[PDB]
Amino acid sequence: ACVAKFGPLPSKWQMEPPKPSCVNKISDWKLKILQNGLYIIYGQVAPDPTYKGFAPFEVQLCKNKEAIQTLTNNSKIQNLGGIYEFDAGDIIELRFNSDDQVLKNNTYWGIVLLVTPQFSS
Amino acid sequence: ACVAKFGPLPSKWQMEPPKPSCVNKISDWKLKILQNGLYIIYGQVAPDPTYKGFAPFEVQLCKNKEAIQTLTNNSKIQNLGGIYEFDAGDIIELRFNSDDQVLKNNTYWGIVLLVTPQFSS
Amino acid sequence: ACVAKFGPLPSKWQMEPPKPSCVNKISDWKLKILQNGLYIIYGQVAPDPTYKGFAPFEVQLCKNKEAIQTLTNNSKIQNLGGIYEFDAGDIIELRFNSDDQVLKNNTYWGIVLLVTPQFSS
Repeated sequence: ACVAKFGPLPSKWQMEPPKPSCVNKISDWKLKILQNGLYIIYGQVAPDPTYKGFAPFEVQLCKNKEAIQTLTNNSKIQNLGGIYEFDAGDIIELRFNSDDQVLKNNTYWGIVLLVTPQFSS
Repeated sequence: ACVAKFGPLPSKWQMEPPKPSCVNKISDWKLKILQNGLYIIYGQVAPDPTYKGFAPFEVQLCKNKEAIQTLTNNSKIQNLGGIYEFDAGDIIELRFNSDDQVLKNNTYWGIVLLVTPQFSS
Repeated sequence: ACVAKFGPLPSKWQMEPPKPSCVNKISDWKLKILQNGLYIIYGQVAPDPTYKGFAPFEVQLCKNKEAIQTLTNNSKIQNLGGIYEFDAGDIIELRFNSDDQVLKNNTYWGIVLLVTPQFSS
């Protein structure tokens, strides 16, 4: 298999196998797809109920800097999930309207390679 | 593989294999996760269009007594699905605002173990 | 494995393997389930931002002519995904409120057979 998870802090990128064929970590919360195919994304976003800043609550799962999912409920932990066809070179990341509006010690996301069809490239 | 389905009535828990490593049935609509890992949940909730009771329509998929999904549309059969990381000991159940507001003979839910990453424990 | 994808145009049905055990193509955007089991559906719906017709924007994923998902946002590409238990003979299709309100050259859907439990038949 090929799976990866970022977080929750203090854990960073956890890849199985450690140098997987399907993805490459770029930086915290961000990876690059290496293998064309169908991927399942999962995750958990934990709002900080004591947030004291300016930003509306919003967490975005992004593909090449564009939000493919947006989570906007600040009252509960929200789970995310999806199935997507990705191309080699696609950049996938979880982005926060403010770092301070989530509990990073209870927030994570990951990815599982499901299949690699010829039609995905 | 490791898969389980409850219902629709009169079927109860259907586990494959019959004593699976990944989950244990507890009672109708309720199971316990035995193996840390990534699970896909699926299901179908069929409202009873002749319900005559007091409760608003709501069906909850719950993890340790907390709703991780809520279905509130009483006009159509609703499908549920999700991908989740669960821990051994987690209790997963489908809960109804009223037993009488769903057609249990057309309502079911189940679970499929997808992968068991080291990072899930 | 057993996977299929329709589109985006000019690609039509792409099945792997080419004559798969699990599904049979019927016509553009439409297939028939041959094997009882749990399937993951995925897809992408690209609205045409220059649509000049009469219909409200709506794209339906249908099972036996009934919409199991509806996509109604004309402002962005929308991804679809779901996990479903299907029966042999079920007809699955993507249906548009108007052919002219989507960009068929950037719209596709597909299916992956996940497992074939005895309880699915």
